[PDB]
Amino acid sequence: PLMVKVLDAVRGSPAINVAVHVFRKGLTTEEEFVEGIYKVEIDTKSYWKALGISPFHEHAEVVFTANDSGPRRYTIAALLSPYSYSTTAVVT
Amino acid sequence: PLMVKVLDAVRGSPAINVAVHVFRKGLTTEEEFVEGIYKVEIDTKSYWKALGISPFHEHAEVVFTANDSGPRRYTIAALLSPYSYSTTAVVT
Amino acid sequence: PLMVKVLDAVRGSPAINVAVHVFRKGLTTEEEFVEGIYKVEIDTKSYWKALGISPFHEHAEVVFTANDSGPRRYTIAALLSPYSYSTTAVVT
Amino acid sequence: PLMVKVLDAVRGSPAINVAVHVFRKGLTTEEEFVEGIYKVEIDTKSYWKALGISPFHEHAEVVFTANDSGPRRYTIAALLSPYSYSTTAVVT
Amino acid sequence: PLMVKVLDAVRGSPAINVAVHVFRKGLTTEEEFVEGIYKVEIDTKSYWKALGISPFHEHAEVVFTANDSGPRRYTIAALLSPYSYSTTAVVT
Amino acid sequence: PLMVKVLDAVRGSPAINVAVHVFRKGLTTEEEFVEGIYKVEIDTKSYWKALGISPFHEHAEVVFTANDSGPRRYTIAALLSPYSYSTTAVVT
Amino acid sequence: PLMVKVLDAVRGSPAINVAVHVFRKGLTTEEEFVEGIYKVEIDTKSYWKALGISPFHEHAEVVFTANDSGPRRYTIAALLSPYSYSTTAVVT
Repeated sequence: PLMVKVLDAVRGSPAINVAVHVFRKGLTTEEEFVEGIYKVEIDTKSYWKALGISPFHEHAEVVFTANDSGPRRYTIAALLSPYSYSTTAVVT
Repeated sequence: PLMVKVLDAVRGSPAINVAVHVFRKGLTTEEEFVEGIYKVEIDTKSYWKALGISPFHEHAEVVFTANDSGPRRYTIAALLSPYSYSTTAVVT
Repeated sequence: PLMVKVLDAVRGSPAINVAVHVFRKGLTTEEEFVEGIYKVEIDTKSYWKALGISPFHEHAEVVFTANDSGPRRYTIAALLSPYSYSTTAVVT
Repeated sequence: PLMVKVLDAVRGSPAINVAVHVFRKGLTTEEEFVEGIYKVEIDTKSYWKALGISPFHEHAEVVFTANDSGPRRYTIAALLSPYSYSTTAVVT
Repeated sequence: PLMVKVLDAVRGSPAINVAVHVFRKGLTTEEEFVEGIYKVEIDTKSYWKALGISPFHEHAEVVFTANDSGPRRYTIAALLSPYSYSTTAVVT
Repeated sequence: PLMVKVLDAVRGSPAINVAVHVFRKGLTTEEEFVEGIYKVEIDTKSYWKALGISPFHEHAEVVFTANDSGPRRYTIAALLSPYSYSTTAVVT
Repeated sequence: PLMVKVLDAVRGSPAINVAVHVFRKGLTTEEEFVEGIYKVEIDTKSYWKALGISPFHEHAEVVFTANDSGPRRYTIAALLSPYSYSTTAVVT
């Protein structure tokens, strides 16, 4: 008897992000997994990944140049931050 | 008997993002998984990925130049942040 | 008898991020795992990862240059910080 | 009889981040694990990781140059810091 | 009979980060573990990790130069520091 | 009968970070462990780690130069320091 | 009968970081352990660690130069120092 009870009763106006996971049981491999339930990615950069089997195997002169240089701006007042009866403001 | 009960009773006007996962049981491979349930990606950059088997296998001179340089701006007052009885404002 | 009870009763307007995991039981491999339940990544950079089997195996002169140099700005008043009856403001 | 009770009763408007894990039981391998429940990563940099089997195996002259030099700024008033009845402000 | 009771009753508006783990039982390997429950990483840098089996095995002259030199600034008034009935302010 | 009771009753608005772990029972290997429950890492640098089996095995002249020299500044008024009815301010 | 009772009753608004661990029972190996419950690491540097089996095994002239020399500044008014009814201020 696996019984899970979450926020059974609520009297009011809450701000919530419920996440309930009940479980009863190739160069890259992933199996039987839960990812990105609430994963906020901002300005995420992946250049060379999982290129493959025998990549640049022989006489492969490579010139990798990664330049992350820009007037970039990110302004998030509330990230994964539920708020009740409040005042949120990005004043810019 | 697997019983899961979430937010059974609510008295009011809540702001919520419910996520309930009940489970009872090639160069890149993924199996039996839950991804991107609430994954917010902003300015995500992937250049060279899973190129393939035997990519640039022989005498492959490569000149990779990744330049992320721009007047880019991102303004999100509330990201995955449910809010009740509140004031949200991006004043710009 | 596995009984789990979370925030059973609430009288008011709380700000919450509930995470409940009840469980009753290739170069890179991951199995039976929970990732990114609430993982906020900001300005995350991954250059060369999981290149592959026999990458640059023979006579492979490589010139890797990673330059992270930019007028980049990130302003998050509340990250994974639920707030009730409060005042949040990014004044810039 | 495994009974877990968290924040059973609440009288008011709290700010909380509940995390409850009840459990009753390749070059890189991970199994049966919970990661990133609340992992905030900011300006995280990974250059060369899990390159592969036999990478740069023979006569591989490599010139790795990682330069992290930029006018980068990160301003987070509240990180994983739930707050009730308070005043949070990033004044810049 | 394994009974765990946390913050059973609350009368007011607290600021809390509850973490409850009840448990009743390849070059790099990790198994049966809980990581990143609340791990805040800021300006974390990993250069060469888990390169692989037989990396730079023979005649591999390598020139690794890691330069972390930038006008970088990080300002977090409250990190993993829940606060109730208070005033938090990053004035800059 | 393993009974654990934490902060059973609270009358007011405390600021707390509860951590309760009840447990009843490859070059690098870790098993059955709990890490990063509240691990705040700031400016953490790892250069060469877990390179692999037979790394630089023969005639491998290596020039490792790690230079951590930058106008870097980190200002955190409250780190893992919950505060109630107080005034926190990073004035800079 | 293993009974553990912590902060059972609280009358007021305390600032606390509770940590309760009740337990009833490869070149590098760790097993059955709890690490980083509240480990704050600041400016932590690890250069060459767990290189691997047979690293630089034969004729490996190595030039390791680690230079930690920068105008780096770290200012944390309250680290793992919960405070109630007080005034914390980083004035700089």
